[PDB]
Amino acid sequence: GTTKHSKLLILGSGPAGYTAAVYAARANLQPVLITGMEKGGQLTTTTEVENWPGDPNDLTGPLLMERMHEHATKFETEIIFDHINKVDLQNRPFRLNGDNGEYTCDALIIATGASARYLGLPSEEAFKGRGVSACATCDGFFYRNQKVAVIGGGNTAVEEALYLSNIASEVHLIHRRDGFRAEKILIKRLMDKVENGNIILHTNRTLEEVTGDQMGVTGVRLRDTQNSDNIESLDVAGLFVAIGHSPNTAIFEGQLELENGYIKVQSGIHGNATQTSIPGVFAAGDVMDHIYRQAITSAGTGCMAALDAERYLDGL
Amino acid sequence: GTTKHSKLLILGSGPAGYTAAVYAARANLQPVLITGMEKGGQLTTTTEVENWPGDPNDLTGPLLMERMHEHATKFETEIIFDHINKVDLQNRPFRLNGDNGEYTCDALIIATGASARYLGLPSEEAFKGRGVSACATCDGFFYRNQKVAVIGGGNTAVEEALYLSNIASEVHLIHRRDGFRAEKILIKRLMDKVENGNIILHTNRTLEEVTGDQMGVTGVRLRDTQNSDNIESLDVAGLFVAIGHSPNTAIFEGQLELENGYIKVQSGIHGNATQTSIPGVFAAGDVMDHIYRQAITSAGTGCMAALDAERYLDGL
Ligand SMILES: Cc1cc2nc3c(=O)[nH]c(=O)nc-3n(C[C@H](O)[C@H](O)[C@H](O)COP(=O)(O)OP(=O)(O)OC[C@H]3O[C@@H](n4cnc5c(N)ncnc54)[C@H](O)[C@@H]3O)c2cc1C
Ligand SMILES: Cc1cc2nc3c(=O)[nH]c(=O)nc-3n(C[C@H](O)[C@H](O)[C@H](O)COP(=O)(O)OP(=O)(O)OC[C@H]3O[C@@H](n4cnc5c(N)ncnc54)[C@H](O)[C@@H]3O)c2cc1C
Repeated sequence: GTTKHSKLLILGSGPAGYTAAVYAARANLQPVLITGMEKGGQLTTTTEVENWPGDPNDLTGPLLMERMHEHATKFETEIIFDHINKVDLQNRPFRLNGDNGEYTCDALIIATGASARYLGLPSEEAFKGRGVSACATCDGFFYRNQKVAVIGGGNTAVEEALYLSNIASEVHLIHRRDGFRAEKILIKRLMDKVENGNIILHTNRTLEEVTGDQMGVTGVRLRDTQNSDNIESLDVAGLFVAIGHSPNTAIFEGQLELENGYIKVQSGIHGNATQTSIPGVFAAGDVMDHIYRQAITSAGTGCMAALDAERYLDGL
Repeated sequence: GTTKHSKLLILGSGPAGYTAAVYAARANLQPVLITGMEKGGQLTTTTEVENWPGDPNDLTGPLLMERMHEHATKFETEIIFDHINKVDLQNRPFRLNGDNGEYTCDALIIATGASARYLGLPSEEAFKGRGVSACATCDGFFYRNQKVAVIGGGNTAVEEALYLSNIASEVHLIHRRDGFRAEKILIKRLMDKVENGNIILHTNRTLEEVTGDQMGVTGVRLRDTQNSDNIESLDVAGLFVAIGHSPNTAIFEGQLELENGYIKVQSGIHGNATQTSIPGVFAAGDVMDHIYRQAITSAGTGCMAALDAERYLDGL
């Protein structure tokens, strides 16, 4: 096997990885970026994007990522198609083992993301990008003054339902259990919106099917209750599956400090904000952010990571 | 006078103000944005921008800001051309006095920036955007393998000279004093680059003139020493005036916690990262960031501020 050394190595080809690559390349660091299996990241799984600032019309997730790829290669970023399966971050240089070889580096930017999970239903698969969504902040404004359904039982699902009730005419929260596995302040606000307004609760229901026409989702078929096969039918314009994200950090367990699988960074207002618990290793994007989860915040921390990496590499 | 109330008010029309406006508008908050005197912010004072991610070619600062304005107005952001001169943030709703009236709001996003200072020389005025720059991270890659001059004596100037020595063939640091008003770790690294390389020091010199041709800067004329009018002439491709920034926060003194004029935010990885010392008041952009100072990091915190504001306005 081969062993390639780089001063700076970037893991991930989503908005955080690519912005860190254009800032590192314009700092004359000659960055090497490893793409992972999902070349272009999570945005290649969506259709229209209208909250990337400065792109009012006609943008899709694939088109933004094609442009980001162009930007990085313009500044001669070395892009390798490989995926990392093992890491040693306790010796110098850091050693990373991929499928096509070994990589060592003096500084590392981890931008591996936190991918959305779906239900696995064929009717859900059918309507992705045309009515089924996994991000309410992203797509909730398309369903303004319309009926919407959210499915899930954790913190994310109550958060998405709560955000959506200020946009949609009504929100239908669907869950298998007879209660939510969410935060105290979230369930207080939820029950206030249930009693004095917008959110219709649907506990002890499971999602059987996503129905729709040629243009998209028009309904959702539910079933069960506490002992009976009741079956409900709901007229809805969009479904927001909110069952959780999977931070891509199993490879870092026992190496870096994690917080529910998310990489813990230093943060703060005094610099070196993207540094993880190991000096020389930095993180950017959704892998270190479980609150905002946007392409613009991922590009912002990607930039911070490249400048923190440059300052580290120069003894500051 | 008029007194207009808004649920959410945004101050500033730079990248942070406009991104907070598109995220607030797509959250159905109907944001009101007040532009300030400098409509479009600091980026309207520069020429080519090639580190806004996903825009590899043909972008200028004015064009990005024209597009951001379009994006905000597409989502019906109410834009007011006015400037705030007095503020009361200790009573509810917050009261802000402008030149064309009074404004009250339930949540406030401050995105007023930190403007760069120049020397005030007519020859410097002449070459702005074509050889004279105030941001080395921004424009340093255009002067790769070329000679460059930085003028200033504080932390910023030593930081800019240090960053530039990895790009430029040589860096000429110019200062009036016989020493730098900078950090301990910065001056150690500076003196290492002075002795073993790239940085040529020019203490007890002042800048008399910026010379150049039709395409841009080709030189710099210096004068003085400790008792003598020596006059040096330097062949250089770019001048980086690094004498400091002015956070636009005089209006907030005694109201919010400041740190060398920069608004202190909560930061962190657990949400509500842009909140200042007052609940309901948030900050984004260069006004709260003295480390990275980029349009992409300003747009990223603009987004965080709008989502923090939305969560605040909804009792979370
Ligand atoms: C349905 C949906 C719609 C969305 N719509 C929007 C929208 O309209 N606007 C918006 O702002 N945001 C949107 N988002 C959120 C946005 O997709 C994410 O915030 C953003 O993509 C995160 O960027 P990232 O670079 O952190 O990670 P990701 O884009 O997740 O990319 C992670 C990268 O890391 C690589 N990687 C993973 N593991 C390894 C490994 N072991 N070795 C090497 N590489 C590895 C992957 O292959 C991938 O390239 C949406 C998300 C979803 C799921
Ligand atoms: C010479 C130069 C070149 C640069 N080039 C680049 C580049 O290539 N790429 C890059 O990423 N970054 C670049 N930058 C940095 C970039 O300009 C800033 O990071 C960014 O503009 C900051 O955005 P902001 O929204 O925080 O504030 P600003 O853009 O500074 O805008 C502040 C806004 O607040 C308003 N305001 C101020 N006071 C008041 C008040 N009292 N009432 C109401 N409104 C008020 C102002 O009118 C203005 O609209 C450059 C900077 C300079 C100076």
